[PDB]
Amino acid sequence: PLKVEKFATANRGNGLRAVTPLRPGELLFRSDPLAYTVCKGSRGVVCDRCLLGKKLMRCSQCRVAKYCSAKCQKKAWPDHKRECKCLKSCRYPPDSVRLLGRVVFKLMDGAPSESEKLYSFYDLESNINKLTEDKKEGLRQLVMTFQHFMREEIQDASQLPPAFDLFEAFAKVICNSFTICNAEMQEVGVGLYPSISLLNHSCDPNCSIVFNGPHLLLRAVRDIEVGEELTICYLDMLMTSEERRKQLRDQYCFECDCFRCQTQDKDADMLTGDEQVWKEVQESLKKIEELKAHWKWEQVLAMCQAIISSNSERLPDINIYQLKVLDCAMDACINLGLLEEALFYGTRTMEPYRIFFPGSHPVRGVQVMKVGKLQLHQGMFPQAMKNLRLAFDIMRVTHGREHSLIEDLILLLEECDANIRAS
Ligand SMILES: NCc1ccc(S(=O)(=O)N2CCC(NC(=O)c3cc(C4CC4)on3)CC2)cc1
Ligand SMILES: C[S@@+](CC[C@H](N)C(=O)[O-])C[C@H]1O[C@@H](n2cnc3c(N)ncnc32)[C@H](O)[C@@H]1O
Ligand SMILES: [Mg+2]
Ligand SMILES: [Mg+2]
Ligand SMILES: [Zn+2]
Ligand SMILES: [Zn+2]
Ligand SMILES: [Zn+2]
Repeated sequence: PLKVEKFATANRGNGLRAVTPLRPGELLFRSDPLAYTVCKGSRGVVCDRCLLGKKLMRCSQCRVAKYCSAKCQKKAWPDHKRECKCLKSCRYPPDSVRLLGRVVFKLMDGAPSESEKLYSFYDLESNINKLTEDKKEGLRQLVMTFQHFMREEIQDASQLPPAFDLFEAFAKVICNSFTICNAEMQEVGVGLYPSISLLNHSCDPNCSIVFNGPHLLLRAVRDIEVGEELTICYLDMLMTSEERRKQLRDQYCFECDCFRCQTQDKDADMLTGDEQVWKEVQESLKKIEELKAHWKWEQVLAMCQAIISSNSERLPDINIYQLKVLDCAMDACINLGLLEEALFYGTRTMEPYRIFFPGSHPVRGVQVMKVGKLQLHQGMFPQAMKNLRLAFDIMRVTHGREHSLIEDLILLLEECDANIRAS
């Protein structure tokens, strides 16, 4: 019996609303993707199928798809078989083109997907009548890129779903793509989850999604009344209202009416410090984030240290650009085994994260868990326990028992508690 239902909103198209009262942490829907792929930077770093990092085995035919195990390579074959001949034949396509290829193959060759239970690819919003000419030109180039990439497998409309229009399909992709994140909150893939696509956006949402490999869990993060619309935040929380406005216009074709956008909620705190410094850090973050997307941790760390410990002027840790640098440095340190330095950066992020991730947000839950884990392994048992319990309080809501990371957290809590009891 579903706790959610599709409905027609007054001014935001279709949406999802609660059928029953919902409490924080309640699992509302779970879904595998209709189609998904690894993102360009994680290609060859994580398994194409399960999206875990490993030391990967490549598909011998295309040598593009890479896998953690024979199980994953073999299980991925039915959904990889047709794209394999295309990847071989061609130059690597934009993620959206690889994704749409997988959409087409799934719709043509696969049984009806549970991911389409509430809403299908065919139903998705295209926003075509809101696209500006520059966006239409970009979509036309994507169409032509798809036609080139897919030519070994799709030569005519007979090989697309009935009356499938590639321009419209890419228009849907742009406003319906989910960024799949691994357990550590590294972006690793992109997917379409058409039932989940019913959720409209809020900058202060009542639900949240989290990924466990390709699998998506939708949970309430506030109390929700019968009939109330369910929302998620499509965006990183570490964004000003101007940045949100740009992304919601450019990618989603809407103007956000939430209270936060009307009042520039938190913008001024997010932009504290000297503007010339944070403008330079924001510019450096383009390169830092590009390096991070490719798992280049040593280079990430070097760039971050040059900011965090700059000889030149510095930023407060609440400035969002400084905060993003701290977080990249922490993750680089964790992945590099520099656990004392990781804890220094991670600890600094804790109060800004408390402010910018109000309520229960999976990114804060994960960050607090990382900090608690670092403290636990440094023997700081009471401090680790407070953070691990805080992470559990958040992650019971945002992740829940169905997400494997919660089991890892429970292990840390038991280890930490055992230490405290032996002290
Ligand atoms: N610095 C890395 C980072 C990792 C994780 C997050 S997150 O967990 O907060 N989060 C991921 C999911 C994303 N949302 C989507 O991709 C998305 C797409 C849509 C609908 C289909 C348009 O709804 N959510 C919104 C940000 C933020 C930054
Ligand atoms: C993932 S879909 C959400 C479901 C969509 N309303 C539909 O009818 O299919 C994203 C699109 O929904 C609309 N949208 C989402 N959140 C909105 C909001 N807060 N205000 C207005 N439109 C919104 C925009 O058209 C956006 O591109
Ligand atoms: Mg429509
Ligand atoms: Mg419309
Ligand atoms: Zn795998
Ligand atoms: Zn292959
Ligand atoms: Zn808003």
